[PDB]
Amino acid sequence: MESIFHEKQEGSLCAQHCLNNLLQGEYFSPVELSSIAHQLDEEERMRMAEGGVTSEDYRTFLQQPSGNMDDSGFFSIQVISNALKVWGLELILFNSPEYQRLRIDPINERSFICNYKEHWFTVRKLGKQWFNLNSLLTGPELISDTYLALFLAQLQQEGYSIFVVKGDLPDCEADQLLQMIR
Repeated sequence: MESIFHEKQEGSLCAQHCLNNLLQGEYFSPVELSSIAHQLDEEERMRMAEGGVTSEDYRTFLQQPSGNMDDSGFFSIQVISNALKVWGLELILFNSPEYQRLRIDPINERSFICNYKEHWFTVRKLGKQWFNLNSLLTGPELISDTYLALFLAQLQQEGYSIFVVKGDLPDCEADQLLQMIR
C-alpha cells in the first residue's frame, strides 16, 4: 500500500487520470491527450486513404473532431486505446461477444479500465491484487482477486464498457511493494 502511484485527479481531465493511472504512472498531459486524440483523426484518415475515399469525403471526414477533445472531461475510449497502442500495448473490449464470455481472468491481466458512458474508472494490478482508481477516488480502492471477477461482472450488469489493456506495461515499484496490504 506504500508505493501505489495514483495520479489523483481534481477537475474533469479523465483521460489524464485514466492514462496516468493505467500505464502504472504519469505519462500524459491534457494537451498531449489532445495530441494523441488527433492521431485517431490522421490514422483513420490514412485508413480511409487505403481505400474508401471518393474525393470530398476525405475532407468531409477531416472537418470533424475525430477523437479531438474540447470538453476535457468526456474523453472517449479511443484515447486510451490509441495512447497505449503508441506505446506498444493493445486494448480489447470486455463486452465483446467472445471476450465477454471467453473467461479472461481479470486478476491475470496487468491493467484494464472501464468507462460508464463518458466516465472513466481505472483498474490496475499492483502486486497480487487490483486497485480501483476513479476520477474522484481519494486514491486506491482495494479489490481482492475474487472481488475483481465480481467488479467486472457487476460492470457488465450495470452498464460499464470495460477495456482490457493487453501487453507489457511500465511496471512501477507499486506492483513489487503491494505484497503489503493493510
